[PDB]
Amino acid sequence: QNYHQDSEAAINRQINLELYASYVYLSMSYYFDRDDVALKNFAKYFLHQSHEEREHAEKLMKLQNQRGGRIFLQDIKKPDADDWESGLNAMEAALHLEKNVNQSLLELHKLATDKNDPHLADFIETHYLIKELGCHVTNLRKMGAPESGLAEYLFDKHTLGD
Amino acid sequence: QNYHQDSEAAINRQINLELYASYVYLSMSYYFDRDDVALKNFAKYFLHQSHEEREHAEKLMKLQNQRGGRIFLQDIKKPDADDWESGLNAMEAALHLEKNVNQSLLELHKLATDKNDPHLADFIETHYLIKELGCHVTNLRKMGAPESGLAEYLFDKHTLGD
Amino acid sequence: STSQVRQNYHQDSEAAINRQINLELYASYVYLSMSYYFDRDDVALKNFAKYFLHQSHEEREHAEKLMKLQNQRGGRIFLQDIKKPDADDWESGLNAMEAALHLEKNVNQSLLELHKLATDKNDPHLADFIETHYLIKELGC
Amino acid sequence: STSQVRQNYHQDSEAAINRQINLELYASYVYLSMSYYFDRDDVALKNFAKYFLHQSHEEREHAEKLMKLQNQRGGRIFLQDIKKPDADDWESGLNAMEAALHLEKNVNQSLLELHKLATDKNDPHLADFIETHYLIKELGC
Amino acid sequence: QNYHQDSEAAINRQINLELYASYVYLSMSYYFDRDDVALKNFAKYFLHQSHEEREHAEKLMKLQNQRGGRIFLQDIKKPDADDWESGLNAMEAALHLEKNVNQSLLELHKLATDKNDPHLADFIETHYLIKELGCHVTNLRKMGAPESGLAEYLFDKHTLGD
Amino acid sequence: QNYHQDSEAAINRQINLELYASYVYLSMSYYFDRDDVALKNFAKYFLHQSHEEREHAEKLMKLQNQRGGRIFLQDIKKPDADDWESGLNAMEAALHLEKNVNQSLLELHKLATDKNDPHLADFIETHYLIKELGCHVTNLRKMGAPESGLAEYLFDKHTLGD
Ligand SMILES: [Fe+3]
Ligand SMILES: [Fe+3]
Ligand SMILES: [Fe+3]
Ligand SMILES: [Fe+3]
Repeated sequence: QNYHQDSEAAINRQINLELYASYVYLSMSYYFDRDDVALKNFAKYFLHQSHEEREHAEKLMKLQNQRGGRIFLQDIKKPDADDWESGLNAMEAALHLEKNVNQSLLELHKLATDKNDPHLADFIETHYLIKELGCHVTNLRKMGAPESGLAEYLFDKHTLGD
Repeated sequence: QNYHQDSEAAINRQINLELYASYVYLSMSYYFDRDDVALKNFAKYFLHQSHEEREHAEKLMKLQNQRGGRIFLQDIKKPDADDWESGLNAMEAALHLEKNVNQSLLELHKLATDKNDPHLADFIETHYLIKELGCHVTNLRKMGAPESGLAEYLFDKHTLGD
Repeated sequence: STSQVRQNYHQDSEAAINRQINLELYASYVYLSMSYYFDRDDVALKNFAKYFLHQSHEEREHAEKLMKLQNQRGGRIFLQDIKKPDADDWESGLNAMEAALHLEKNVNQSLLELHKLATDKNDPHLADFIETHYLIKELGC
Repeated sequence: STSQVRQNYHQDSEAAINRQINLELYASYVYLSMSYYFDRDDVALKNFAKYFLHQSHEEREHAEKLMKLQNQRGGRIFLQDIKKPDADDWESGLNAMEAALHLEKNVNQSLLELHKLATDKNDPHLADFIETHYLIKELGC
Repeated sequence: QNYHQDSEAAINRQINLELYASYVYLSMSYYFDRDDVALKNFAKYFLHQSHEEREHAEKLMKLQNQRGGRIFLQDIKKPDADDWESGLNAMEAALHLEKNVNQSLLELHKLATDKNDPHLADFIETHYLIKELGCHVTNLRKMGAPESGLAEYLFDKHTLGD
Repeated sequence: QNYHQDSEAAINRQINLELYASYVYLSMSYYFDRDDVALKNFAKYFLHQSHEEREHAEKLMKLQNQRGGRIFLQDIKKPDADDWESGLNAMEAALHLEKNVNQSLLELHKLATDKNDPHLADFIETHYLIKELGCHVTNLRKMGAPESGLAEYLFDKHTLGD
């Protein structure tokens, strides 16, 4: 039976995807920490996200062990950008990223379903950050970002500062 | 005497008008809940209004029973819009709506007066939301709405967020 | 066009949530009618007035959760007329319970067809939402 | 021949109570099957095991009250086979809730046809018994 | 409308029927108080019944007043027997009597129903003593009554003495 | 190995036998609840028995699950009688029934023994009701049952009423 082989390879792919995502948020957080960007709450938002995604990876690592599989780590690739350009662009990038992480998470779930396997730690993690990142994107665009730096300043103070 | 017949038909029309209004505010509230609109306090404002107007309907239903009339329900028609376009337009629409609900409420009152009938639950509900909706409309227009999305963002944070 | 947050949300699922919203609003209307019938002095059954007013507010609260879900998933809410509740009398407290039976009967059945649809389309998010929403409607406290 | 206590108890009412007794026994059987399914180590849903065992004992207790009524009115109990519950698996906890839905659906509908029958035959004793028995099944605590 | 006239005549017939029944149980009770019958618990059973049936009459008298009708009393006829012959025969007679009282009680109920009138004090009093009197009859016959005086002695001690 | 297949079929047969027995006692209990039989303690005796036999079935259902077998239910057949004729005959029928249930229970035990399998929930349930039902049968016959209805009346009061 190919299943426990597929099942642990999928979990292993997902572990690397979550560590990758944690790495992207870390990169974004400290971009807003730069003196020429200097948006403190944009930096806190992404840093907190960075820690949540590392927690997702550890949860899947605990899960791989509980199912008797073998954790197989890979390189954590660098993000696609060093310069994230703007708070709008970073939120757009976080939205794209979460969608892709979620898509590979549906496939993990469609593997344990579609092979009759309850015990799907997935049922807690799915789809909640996506709408929030989309709302952030929407509000920044309506305010005039990224051309308007006043928009991102005030979004940092009013939405992400609460 | 035609009166108790007119009196309960009027109360019955008003019940449906209040349920209709509650339905409009519900529609507006969840329009601002959309990810491509994403104004949380606009959505809370209209939702709270939606519940107040349902309370008005129930008060008139209790009143119809206390006067020995018969409650006669009708279809609650859908609002005129699915897309309310902007926070300004929705406030303008709420203002138009409250004026029309109030006008049919004066006629209910000019029926119990003008036919010598105290016991007018109306004397508590009349004219208070209208000036507030007008002030909201005025402030949004002065700020630059609806072309300026910065205006509605800040109005949401500063006026409706208090 | 398409919502920027939409992902794995079938157009049939979106349309079925929109149908379920109107059903729950309708259920709220029907329970409200019953509640103010038992409030009549003809009838004066306060226990049944009290209980159908509570069910009216619960059904309307369930509709709003379905509306919240539609937006969270990037679907678009399309509201329709809430049809009048069909009978203004309800006669006895047991003839009302019978009407409430066929109504809760069709609302819960609609939720189970929603669950089958979410399953056929491999939408675990939708399925899990419908499941708990259904167990909630059915197993209070 | 005829019971010395029988009075105003139509032969159709007697036969319908005998049908309802078997239905409630059957409902008790079906709930018991479900309960020990969720007790399997495959499944291990103790909340659903606990709840369907309680419904099994309630349905069997309701059958005995119908049997008590049949004797109080001078009818004669005639028992039939309790048919096996149809499916031994039940798959998921929600596919069981769906089966429980159609079952409670048909049991309650049978009680309402019993009430209509008691009304057509001017049996206020029977009608009032079915009414409270029905509100009890439906409004616990 | 003939109804309030029929409704109070029915209540008036029922009042006299309950007083009649109370009179029959009184007669039976003190028959078992005779030295040549001498069954103390048969006498307590019927006496208690005698008081319950007087309470039924008073309940219907209170009801007639609450409905704005007029109480119209009649002669309370003597029972059909002075000598009730045996404990079996008296129980058989009580069974026949309760059935007849119940039958005129269904007609009272089929008058307020069948003329759409809730407020039927009847819904508390109907059919409960009948099965008990039938069980008593059954047990006495199976024991050997009325030829066997041992049967009625022991029934008095064991069933009616508890 | 045929064993776990035989072992769960036997448990499955026994489950249906206990539910069957519970059904027989239920039928007997409410026969003595009839107004023309009217023996209250005969009805309590069999009803209590009816509940004990349902508990036996559930114990074997719990056991089937603990052993990793599959519960396979069948029709619960109706008892052989609607009219149980007399308290003597019902006790005789209960005695015959318990003997047959016990015989299929020895075979269940001679299957786990005779195939070296401790873990025999049987060791708690075997042979205790049989002697009691036989004593009841003996006493009723000596008293004059079933021709004598005095006998069953007094047995109900003195033996089953304690
Ligand atoms: Fe993640
Ligand atoms: Fe209003
Ligand atoms: Fe009476
Ligand atoms: Fe047993």
